[PDB]
Amino acid sequence: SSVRPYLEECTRRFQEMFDRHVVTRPTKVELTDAELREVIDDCNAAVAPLGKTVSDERWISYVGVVLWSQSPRHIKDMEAFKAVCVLNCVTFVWDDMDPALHDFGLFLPQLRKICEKYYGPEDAEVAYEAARALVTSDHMFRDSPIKAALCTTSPEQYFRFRVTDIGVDFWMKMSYPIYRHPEFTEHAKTSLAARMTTRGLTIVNDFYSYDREVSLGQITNCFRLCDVSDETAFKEFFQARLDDMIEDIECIKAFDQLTQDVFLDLIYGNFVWTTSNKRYKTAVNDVNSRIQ
Amino acid sequence: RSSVRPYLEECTRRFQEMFDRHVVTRPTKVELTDAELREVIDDCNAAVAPLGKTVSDERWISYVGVVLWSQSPRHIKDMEAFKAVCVLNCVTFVWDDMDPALHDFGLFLPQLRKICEKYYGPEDAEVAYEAARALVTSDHMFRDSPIKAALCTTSPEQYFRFRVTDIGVDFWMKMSYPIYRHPEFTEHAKTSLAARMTTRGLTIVNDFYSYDREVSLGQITNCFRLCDVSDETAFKEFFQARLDDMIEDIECIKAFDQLTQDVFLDLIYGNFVWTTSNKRYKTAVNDVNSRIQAAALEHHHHH
Ligand SMILES: [Cl-]
Ligand SMILES: [Cl-]
Ligand SMILES: [Mg+2]
Ligand SMILES: [Mg+2]
Ligand SMILES: [Mg+2]
Ligand SMILES: [Mg+2]
Ligand SMILES: [Mg+2]
Ligand SMILES: [Mg+2]
Repeated sequence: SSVRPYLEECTRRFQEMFDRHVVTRPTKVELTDAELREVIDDCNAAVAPLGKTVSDERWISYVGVVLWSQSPRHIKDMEAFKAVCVLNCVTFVWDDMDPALHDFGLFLPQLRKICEKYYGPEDAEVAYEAARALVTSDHMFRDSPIKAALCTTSPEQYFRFRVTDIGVDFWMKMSYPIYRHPEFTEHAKTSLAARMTTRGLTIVNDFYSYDREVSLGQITNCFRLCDVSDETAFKEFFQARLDDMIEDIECIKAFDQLTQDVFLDLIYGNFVWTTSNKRYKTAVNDVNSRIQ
Repeated sequence: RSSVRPYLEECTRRFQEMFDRHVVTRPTKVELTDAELREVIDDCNAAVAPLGKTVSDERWISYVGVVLWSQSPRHIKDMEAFKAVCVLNCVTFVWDDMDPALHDFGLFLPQLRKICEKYYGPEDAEVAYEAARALVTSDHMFRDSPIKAALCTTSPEQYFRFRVTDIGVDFWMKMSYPIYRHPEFTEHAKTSLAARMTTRGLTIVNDFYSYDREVSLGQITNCFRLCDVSDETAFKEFFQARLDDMIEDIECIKAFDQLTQDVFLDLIYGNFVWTTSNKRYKTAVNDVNSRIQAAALEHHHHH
């Protein structure tokens, strides 16, 4: 199945929601040519031991989420920003890989190397533990009955799994040094930051990555909880997901001004990147194909 | 001055009937030797001494009973880690019960690190310490926060999201995995999936039995404040929805590997057994659960 017949209307509805509840639009970070090459060279070095090449185009597709979904008004540490570019991208490769290619002995040291290059010692350990936890989770839940149970039971069980699985807990734990903002740092470290933003990131990603995922047998997508071929059921389900995003956004507005800017730029930036990037244009292309 | 007292007997029976149907295996209490209990209590007293308030042996024993009842003794391998959880649980319970004027991070964080370094190896000590630091910092920073109000009053979903950290269950998991030395459990503890799976089962039970105390102290972190407890129909509807939440989580817990699900279910059910037997939840204000207060004239010369 596919959600293509709903693409135009659902995009309009997401956009209407953002226009009313978030208003401020995300802004894209411009890296210099030098900066982008440093990021790509670090990405290539980290995945090369796994034996698969990743094209410059595929790296630029992956990196766009970081470019669009941070909070430029508040950025203090551009070395931390580059780290998030690299770490996001290389864990994206692992997400797209056949688990036969997962080699922890070769990859975990590369993740440590990245963290120690860009962060102070304490932040490096926090970022590295979160990266290690994410790639371990992605690996251990391929073909797991736990994943089946959490993804097929209810939206609540599913989003609970996604706090880690989508990578948002990792994101917050590698991004707080960008801002050096004490309250944001605490919400990152308790994972309240990831929990506040999981549904807004996941409902958007799930809608636009559905066609790819169902074609690959991937079950981690909330729209598989409804019959997408039943337009009535799909619309009621979609509305319930919009309601979840709105409630989260309204509660995010209770956080301090800087933290809420970061959280909302993340959710909205992810929507802008997702709806423009080649990764989500088609189910199988040269930036999203399974790495085998 | 609202209360769930009229519902106490029926709601206890309904929780018990749920456990008898869905969990079955009863929790079992760990017996510590006298020396082990004294080691724990001595470490608890040392850790809280810098904060300046005496804690009786009776109060420590009240706090420690949750660890004695809600771990998984079939699977315990590291009793040093188990003693650490006893101590860490207890001393963070004191912090939970304290007025925030008593909260001295400069004095207390080193004592948390000392406990962790005594009982865990170097990596585990860092994980337990960071989780302890995160919890006590969260408890303090949310005492008067608009964020806590928003999350606690909006919906059950926002509320249980706050409680993953606030009830202390993420801390519990991150300090408890060394007890079991079980790879899968360790991973679920470190992603917090373990905490997320068990939050509702712990929090719904705790909230029902701690409501009367919490309302009397103006504490808003309780899901039963989302309903009008004086309206029997509204209360029973809300209570039923919370039981459904517990049952859905328990059924998905049973998809985890056998040892991990044993530990998660012993935590949820053990907490219920301790909560429904312990003096801490028998009345709203007593000498094991009273607010630990800073005296306004602590500095006065007539002391
Ligand atoms: Cl999947
Ligand atoms: Cl409270
Ligand atoms: Mg994935
Ligand atoms: Mg994927
Ligand atoms: Mg997806
Ligand atoms: Mg309390
Ligand atoms: Mg508390
Ligand atoms: Mg309570």
